[PDB]
Amino acid sequence: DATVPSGRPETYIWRYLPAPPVCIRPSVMMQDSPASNEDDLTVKLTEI
Amino acid sequence: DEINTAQDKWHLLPAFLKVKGLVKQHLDSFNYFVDTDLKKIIKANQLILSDVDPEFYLKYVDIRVGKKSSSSTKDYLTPPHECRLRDMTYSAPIYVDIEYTRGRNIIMHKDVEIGRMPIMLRSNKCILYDADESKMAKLNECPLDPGGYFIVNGTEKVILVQEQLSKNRIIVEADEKKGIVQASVTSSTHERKSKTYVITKNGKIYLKHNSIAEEIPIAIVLKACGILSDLEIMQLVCGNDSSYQDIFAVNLEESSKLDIYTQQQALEYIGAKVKTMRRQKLTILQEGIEAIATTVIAHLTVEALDFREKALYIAMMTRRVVMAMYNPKMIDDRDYVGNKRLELAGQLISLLFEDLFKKFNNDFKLSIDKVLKKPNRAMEYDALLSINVHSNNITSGLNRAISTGNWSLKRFKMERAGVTHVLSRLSYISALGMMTRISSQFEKSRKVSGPRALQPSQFGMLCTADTPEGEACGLVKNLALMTHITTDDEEEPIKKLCYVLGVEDITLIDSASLHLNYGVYLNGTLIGSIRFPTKFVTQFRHLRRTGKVSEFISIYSNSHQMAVHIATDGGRICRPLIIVSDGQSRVKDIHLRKLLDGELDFDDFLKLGLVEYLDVNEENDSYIALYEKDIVPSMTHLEIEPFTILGAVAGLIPYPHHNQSPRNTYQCAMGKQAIGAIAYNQFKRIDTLLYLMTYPQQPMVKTKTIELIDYDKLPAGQNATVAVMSYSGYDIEDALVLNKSSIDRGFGRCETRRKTTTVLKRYANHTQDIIGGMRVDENGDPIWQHQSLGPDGLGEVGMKVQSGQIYINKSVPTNSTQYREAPVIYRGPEPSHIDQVMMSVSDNDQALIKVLLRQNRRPELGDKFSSRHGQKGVCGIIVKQEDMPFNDQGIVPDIIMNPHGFPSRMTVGKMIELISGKAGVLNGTLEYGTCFGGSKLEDMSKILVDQGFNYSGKDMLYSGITGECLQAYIFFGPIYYQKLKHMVLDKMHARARGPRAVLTRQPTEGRSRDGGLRLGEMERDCVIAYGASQLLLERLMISSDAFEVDVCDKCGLMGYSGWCTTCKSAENIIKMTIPYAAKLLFQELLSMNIAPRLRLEDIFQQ
Amino acid sequence: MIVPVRCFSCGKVVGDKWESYLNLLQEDELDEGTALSRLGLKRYCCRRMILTHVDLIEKFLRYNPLE
Ligand SMILES: [Zn+2]
Ligand SMILES: [Zn+2]
Repeated sequence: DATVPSGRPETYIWRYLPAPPVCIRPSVMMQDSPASNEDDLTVKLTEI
Repeated sequence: DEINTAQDKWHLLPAFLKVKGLVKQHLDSFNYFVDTDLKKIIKANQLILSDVDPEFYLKYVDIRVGKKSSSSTKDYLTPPHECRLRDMTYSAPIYVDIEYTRGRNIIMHKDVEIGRMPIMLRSNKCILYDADESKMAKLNECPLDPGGYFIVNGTEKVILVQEQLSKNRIIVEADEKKGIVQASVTSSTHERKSKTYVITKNGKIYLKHNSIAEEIPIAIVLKACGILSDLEIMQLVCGNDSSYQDIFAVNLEESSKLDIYTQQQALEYIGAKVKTMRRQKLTILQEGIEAIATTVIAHLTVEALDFREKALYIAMMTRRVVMAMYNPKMIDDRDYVGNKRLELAGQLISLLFEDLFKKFNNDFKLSIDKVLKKPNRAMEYDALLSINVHSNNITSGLNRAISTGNWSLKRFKMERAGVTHVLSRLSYISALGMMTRISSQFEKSRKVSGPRALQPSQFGMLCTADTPEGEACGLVKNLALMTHITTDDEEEPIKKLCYVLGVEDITLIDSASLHLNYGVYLNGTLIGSIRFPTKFVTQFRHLRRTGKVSEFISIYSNSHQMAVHIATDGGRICRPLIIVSDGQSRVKDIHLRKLLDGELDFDDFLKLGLVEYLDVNEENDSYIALYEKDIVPSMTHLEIEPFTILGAVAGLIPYPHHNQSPRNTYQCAMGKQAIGAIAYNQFKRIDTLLYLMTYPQQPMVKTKTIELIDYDKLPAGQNATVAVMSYSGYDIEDALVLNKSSIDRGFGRCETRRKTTTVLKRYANHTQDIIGGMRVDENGDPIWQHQSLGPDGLGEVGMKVQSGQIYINKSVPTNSTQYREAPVIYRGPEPSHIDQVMMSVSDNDQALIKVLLRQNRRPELGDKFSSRHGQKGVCGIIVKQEDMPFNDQGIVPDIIMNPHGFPSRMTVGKMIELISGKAGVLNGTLEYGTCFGGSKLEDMSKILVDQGFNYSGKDMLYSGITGECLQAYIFFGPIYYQKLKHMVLDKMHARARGPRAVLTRQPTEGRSRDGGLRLGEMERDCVIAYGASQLLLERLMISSDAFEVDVCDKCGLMGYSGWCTTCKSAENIIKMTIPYAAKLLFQELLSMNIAPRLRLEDIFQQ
Repeated sequence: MIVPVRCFSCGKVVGDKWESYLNLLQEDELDEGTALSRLGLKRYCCRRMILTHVDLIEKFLRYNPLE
């Protein structure tokens, strides 16, 4: 349904990545190394 | 009194256990490894060469563990208990002799240490070997410890015995609506493969290998293996039987349907389908590639121009297929005990060390190439500095594999886990039963109960009662009391013997007559045929009884499949039987008299041919008598003692043959959790958790097994005075009535000891943690947090620690000069007492503090007890002694157990135990409840009557609360009761509010972290079925995750601070409460390209 | 470990009979039943208190850390 914007099919191709909020992908504190440990999603978006 | 063969042949069991202990599979496997398998690995990987500098080589000459040639004594090993205390590894160094060439033509030996070998306890290399309990006391070791495990980084790890299907044997399996496949998982010394062998359609037989692209027609492969007459193919795989001819003839047509064949044509066909070899030796891609395809199709490597051996192997493969085609039930049970092998810790470690040494050699040669790639001044002197450096990887990987249980083997290429487990220290029987435990192969499709059922073929090999509960029911198995695991014997000394005994080699036999006489198979391989298979088998068994061949080699004949089978491989479970000849047993109690007097140990019964080991397969050819009185003139063997069909743990049960089997299995479970005595050095031990009974008693009714395993030396339980009666109504449903003032006098009194370990670790900035502290108040007294802390900052031995107090005052540097407090705080509902503070260092020069916290425990309401018969229960009520029923002498039961637990569970063994224990206490003698035996009930009744008690153990009691005679006679007597490790003090949990997982903003998951209880899908469904919408809301949002989100009414997107931050207006933002799980899921959906816009309406306005 | 002071069921003092029981068994050896009866342990609860005791404290004392 193209009544509303974003109903265009071209919005269904990955152009913008909505990087999630920090609370969605928490970074643990003092894990192994005194340094904070990040997580899989943050690592993947860094690589992207 | 003269020896009677019937009731005195059981002494063969203590004789056998004297030299072949319960923990002997591990011990023999490790001893064989460190004595010969190390030599074999060193000789296989003996010479690493370099492409550069041909006038240079490195030769591994000898390998030795823990001993040098400088002195006759061995090297000083850190004692295993010191390793346990210091959190290090009980290991001995590996030494090799190195022949490395010098630049000036110098030949020399050496004694080079290339790493550390984690030593099994009580092995040949262990310091506890043949220690006389005085050396054991000096080394702080219990003389009753099983041994057979490893101490890696202070942790006792046991490499569990592994079940697997036998390799290099044909297994035929059928199916419904799929067809018939039969496989041969063939494992060579360096490559493992499964020559799978399937039928596709039209009764057409195909060969399906991993390397081959598509399944090859069987006639093609049979012609490729030299068998190319195409009438002998059908003669070999069908013989003279008309049915098999018709079943097999279809795939003779497809042999010519493509084109008629020579050997080399089928060779080229099969070689066309080879997949790849990582693109090395590409110029072999011709008819020559089929040669490697066929030679690496199985374990029958062909090293000449004759293919008859592999050809006949494939032919019998096909013939088994064809018999299964003609009828099912010609397949073989995959759960048959004879079709499984037991691999042991020595074999595991041998293969792991092979991989580690291969890696070590590869990296050493890389270092050699890097050193010798320099053009000039390539001095040779001290070419072993690198080996001094590089020895750490062998030690590191060898320790890590045992510590973690994960075994990453690159050469063989599987990743298996759970090889090792932390040794159980709940009880002495817990440790002993953790040894002799077997884990079965995974990937089994646990949805079925196939490899879960008890098989009759495990009789006397695997305990029929010691199986776990819950999830590993029938998968984890245990060794029977009197068993042996065969070792590998070389088969070429005995193929020659088979030829001597009349076997004609398959190279002298024609195909037409092959199925006319019996074939002879050596480890699954048809080596020849023979006339008179019965006479051949008899001659072989005589030759083994006279010691001319290994007593572990098994010979048996198959009538349905015309085949005499000889097995020499290791991993086969076997047990000794008395040989019965001509209707008579061969022991005849002159040997028993000699055995008891001191001569003729168990091995001499094998040397004289009185006993012999039988594996599961020879038992098919045997006919065993259970007893002497049923020796009929057709029986081949006689049971040494039939109660050995139960394991070590199941031997704790008195009169198990009088119980329902689930009760015996449940007692096998409970005895491992019973609280008792751990070891003679249990107060020297500092374990993570240790429950100890204050006043353990040996059972009044014991068995032969418990005295064979020395359970009466470290018993876990007490002989409670028990009245079996309904009482007080607090004993319904397994619940027990415990006597107050029996608890007061120490009945069921135990304690728990818990260790906490902290390391003062040094840091790269040359800083480290410290344990300074113990700040005082102005009056001089320490603050309450430091009441029991001592000047050194470590809690004082003997002092009580309440919850919140510090017993390790550790300070951590803030730039790991300034120290932030990280003290170890006691978090316990009940106070503990510091009973031990150990200060030491580890092998890596780092401070190590271990504090032992002990805590006395009174049996309270809800604590669990059991009675050796699967009758467990919690304390329902604790009653005053004067409220208890009493007998004429004033005897008051310690425990009252409900009679309602008996009729449905049918633990008659428990009643017999009560009567036998009562007779034993009145007579002064400990009674026996041995399986299939024990003390007769009538003799116990005679003792009871002769002492003035009722023959059936029922006494007239008076009520303790009314004083009147109870109208029924009460079953009254002693029963051994075990207090189990499940105390309500460690189970009582209650959370109001507290820690939350930040990701989901929900309460945490564990009683340790003060977590909440999960209201799952099923509870939600129950609440829905009640129709309680508000309770649903309160439990699943209000009391779990209630987030006050901001929702824009225009676009259903969540905002913050009443701000749409997408419409940037804040006019349409409204406020509502949703689960934080819903908030998180919406935000995660927005992370993908899914926008779950919320549409909102007013609750009101009707 | 060490012999309990009192019988769990009766409360009768049995901790003063362990040594006399051991010496009855060793010196001028008696059967266990008659040794128990000679010490006054008449009731079967007090009998099992001594009959089933495992003297583990002697084994524990072999590892004395304050030699
Ligand atoms: Zn909006
Ligand atoms: Zn008493």
